[PDB]
Amino acid sequence: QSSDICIVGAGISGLTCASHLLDSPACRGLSLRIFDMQQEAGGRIRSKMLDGKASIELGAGRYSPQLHPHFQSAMQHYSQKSEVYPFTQLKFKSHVQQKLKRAMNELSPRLKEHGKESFLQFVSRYQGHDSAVGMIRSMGYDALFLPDISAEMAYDIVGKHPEIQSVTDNDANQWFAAETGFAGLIQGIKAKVKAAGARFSLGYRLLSVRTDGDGYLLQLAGDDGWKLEHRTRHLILAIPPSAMAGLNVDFPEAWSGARYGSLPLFKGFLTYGEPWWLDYKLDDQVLIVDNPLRKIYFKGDKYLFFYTDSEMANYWRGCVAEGEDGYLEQIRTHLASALGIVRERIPQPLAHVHKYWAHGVEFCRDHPSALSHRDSGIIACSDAYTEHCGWMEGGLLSAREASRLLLQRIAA
Amino acid sequence: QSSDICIVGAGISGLTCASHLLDSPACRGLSLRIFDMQQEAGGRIRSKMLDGKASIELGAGRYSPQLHPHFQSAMQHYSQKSEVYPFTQLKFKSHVQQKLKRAMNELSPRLKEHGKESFLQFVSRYQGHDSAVGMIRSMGYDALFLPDISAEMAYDIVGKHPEIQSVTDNDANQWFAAETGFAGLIQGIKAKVKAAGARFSLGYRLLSVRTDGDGYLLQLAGDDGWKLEHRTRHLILAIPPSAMAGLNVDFPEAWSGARYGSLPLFKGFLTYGEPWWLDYKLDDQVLIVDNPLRKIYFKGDKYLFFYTDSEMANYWRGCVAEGEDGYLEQIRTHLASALGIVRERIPQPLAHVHKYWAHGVEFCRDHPSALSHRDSGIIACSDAYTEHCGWMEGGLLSAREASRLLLQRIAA
Ligand SMILES: Cc1cc2c(cc1C)N(C[C@H](O)[C@H](O)[C@H](O)COP(=O)(O)OP(=O)(O)OC[C@H]1O[C@@H](n3cnc4c(N)ncnc43)[C@H](O)[C@@H]1O)c1[nH]c(=O)[nH]c(=O)c1N2
Ligand SMILES: Cc1cc2c(cc1C)N(C[C@H](O)[C@H](O)[C@H](O)COP(=O)(O)OP(=O)(O)OC[C@H]1O[C@@H](n3cnc4c(N)ncnc43)[C@H](O)[C@@H]1O)c1[nH]c(=O)[nH]c(=O)c1N2
Ligand SMILES: C=C(Cc1c[nH]c2ccccc12)C(=O)O
Ligand SMILES: C=C(Cc1c[nH]c2ccccc12)C(=O)O
Repeated sequence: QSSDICIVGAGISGLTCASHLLDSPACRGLSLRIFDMQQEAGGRIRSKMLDGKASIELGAGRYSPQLHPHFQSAMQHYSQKSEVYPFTQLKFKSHVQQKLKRAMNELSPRLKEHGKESFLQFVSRYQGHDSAVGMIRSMGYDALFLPDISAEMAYDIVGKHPEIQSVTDNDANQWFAAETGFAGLIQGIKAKVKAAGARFSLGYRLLSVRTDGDGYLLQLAGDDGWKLEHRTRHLILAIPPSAMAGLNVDFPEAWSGARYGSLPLFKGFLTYGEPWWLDYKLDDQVLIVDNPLRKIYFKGDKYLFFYTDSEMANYWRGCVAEGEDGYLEQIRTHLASALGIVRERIPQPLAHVHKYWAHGVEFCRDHPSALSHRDSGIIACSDAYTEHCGWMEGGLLSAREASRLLLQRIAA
Repeated sequence: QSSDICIVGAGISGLTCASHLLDSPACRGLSLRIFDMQQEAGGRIRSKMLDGKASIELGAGRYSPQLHPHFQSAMQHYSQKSEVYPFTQLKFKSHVQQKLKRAMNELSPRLKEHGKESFLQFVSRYQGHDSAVGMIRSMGYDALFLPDISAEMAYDIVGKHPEIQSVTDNDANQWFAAETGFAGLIQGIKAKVKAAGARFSLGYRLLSVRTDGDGYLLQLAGDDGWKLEHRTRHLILAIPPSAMAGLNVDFPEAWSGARYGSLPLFKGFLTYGEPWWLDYKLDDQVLIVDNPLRKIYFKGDKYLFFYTDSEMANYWRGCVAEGEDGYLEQIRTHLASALGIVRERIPQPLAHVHKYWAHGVEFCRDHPSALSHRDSGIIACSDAYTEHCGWMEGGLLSAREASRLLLQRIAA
């Protein structure tokens, strides 16, 4: 139970690490072991079949070739078919939405000086606090209110999310989703590294790690309690900052000078006996509302879903904890108040699924695509270390840098 | 986020507790909350569908109406069909098996003065250590060799297990299994307590508990990380001693004067394209072998499985951790040597499932059917607190007493 190279984390970053490493002739003859505390690879990529009828994305769901060329290239590399992602339009702009577009354009020259303060305080410079609250609310992302989200970061959030990208004049970017779910890409990469000799040990959580001569000694625990020790010569931790902080490896202090934050996310998918929303011409439309649903998506004639973050992600999760009955009834109420129709005219769902991610988004509050432990030479890999914080593209960028660093260590 | 009565643990014990409590008129109008860290109820009762062709028992799998009258009463009370459990035959005892039968009989009077020493040392009085090892090994239960397992406990283990009960002249006891799996009983009890107003919160693990005036404050965590606080006036911890030690309740010192132990268990089921074992007339037979499989069961022409405990349970779990391929080739190697045939005359399995229980059996090292905390009044319910420690009957006995103690607290 040992290896030459070990990767902890079978998300898109770790699987892509193993892919680069196994493509290099420098790794010929070296064993490679991949761990993940979950029984299936993918991480924050989780595709599911809603009532066995349609494919849905409980995790990452959309991408843009203009923003994410490495992801586009990976979809092609593994012959994954893409489809148009329709939730990019915002023609029915409200007064507050048009006001924010104008305010952000008018305030942009002030980013050099005040770009580091919270987005809320930055927008408050336009017409006051109250006006800023109403403007920011109309974007549907509650993270924009948080004091740890600076003005610069918020311009990045607005300009990069398909529903609100027109607010910073990024209409040109196209958006696509996986025809069969991004899980097909995960499996394509897993099958690729497995065929190249990589061995997978799924269902094992890394608890601690120590230096052991020229290598490392890992302590893992299976999901059923089975304790396990693994010795390796090279170690990549393809896990996000929230997980790094639990391994007692002095993260982030001994890995970088930046600080890192995270945000919870919540998605709920509902399907019905009939596409009742067609009576309102809402198919392929997204509604942003000052309502706990926040963002409401109607996928053609198949289903609907909502997507929330920060305070509202916790709202729906706490609501879920009180029981599924009250949860579905709350959705019914908020759908009526959001669409302006009598609650009794909103039918009950035929089937539904929801997912809560305590750390759905992890972001840097300020450089290298991958990190090196000051004290041991372990490598850290995550989208949080790149210019694409919170996106799969960032995971691909980090994996490339992490594998380059390791091959450098190998040739040392 | 509160209740009058809270039960942690949705095994047969906790569910039975709720049934008794809800049958009492003193609980009319009181709210009942049931937590469990698993997403499904049942605990160590886990039924599954092997290749979608036959129901198997990854946990508890059989019972005897002579040893377990309360469990048969529950099966009947919930209209659960039973079927004959065939693995009771020991008609052609081997020399060392016959010798252990005679030894345990002759040494029986020595139990009063020496019954508390280890079974191995106790049996060594007959013909020495080597002869004792040969005899004990032929029972198929590695627990019989443990120093913590006294002679009194061993006599109970041999006389209460179907495969070897005839070694202590308990051949009269009948054995039965569930026609659809014991999960049908769990579902029956769950549906009943649910209809009576009990509300379930599955997927939540209790982390700590502290007194709060006349009630208690429970800190729980969902399987997705969601932190939850719950307040109750009356609490039952229907969890085993191993799970009690992980809490902040001063277990066991503040609950009883006895200590507790546990043993790991492992089951593995395999299905094939053909019932190849019929060529050897092994259907409905069980083989006990000086071989890592230990106990090999052939269920008619449907499937086969093996059952191990103690070091052999850990042997198979470590073997599983090294890879599925190595795990299945090891079974094939051991089946060949156990039947006296060549490895290549044993086909590869068509499908298989296994389960490792880190604490499959939990027992007392030496009285009340349920325990109570000295100060807080929290009640503890588990089979390990009864004369049937390690059996579902013990859970029913503990539940009855635990419900009794809680009702005494309600009416105080
Ligand atoms: C709801 C929602 C919605 C979106 C997104 C996320 C979420 C939650 N994302 C972001 C995207 O999911 C994310 O950027 C990448 O999946 C990150 O992949 P990584 O492999 O870097 O981490 P990721 O978190 O995916 O994987 C880390 C892996 O490490 C494992 N692990 C962690 N700690 C461990 C330990 N101690 N021991 C063993 N294993 C451990 C985990 O089990 C996990 O599988 C996204 N991106 C995008 O491009 N477009 C989009 O539309 C979205 N939308
Ligand atoms: C392989 C194998 C084979 C057998 C058996 C066990 C095993 C593992 N048994 C024994 C039988 O399974 C056992 O005696 C009872 O099912 C135990 O029921 P309890 O509800 O008391 O505990 P059990 O362990 O079943 O339930 C406890 C529950 O509490 C939950 N829990 C624990 N800690 C928690 C926390 N901190 N927060 C939230 N939830 C928590 C657990 O998830 C679990 O669901 C058996 N018996 C028999 O009569 N005949 C047989 O043939 C067998 N064979
Ligand atoms: C890719 C994401 C995730 C995400 C990145 N930055 C955020 C800021 C706030 C809320 C979600 C995100 C998305 O499609 O929302
Ligand atoms: C009911 C059980 C569980 C059990 C009780 N005591 C034991 C000692 C050794 C191995 C298993 C058990 C069984 O069917 O083996």
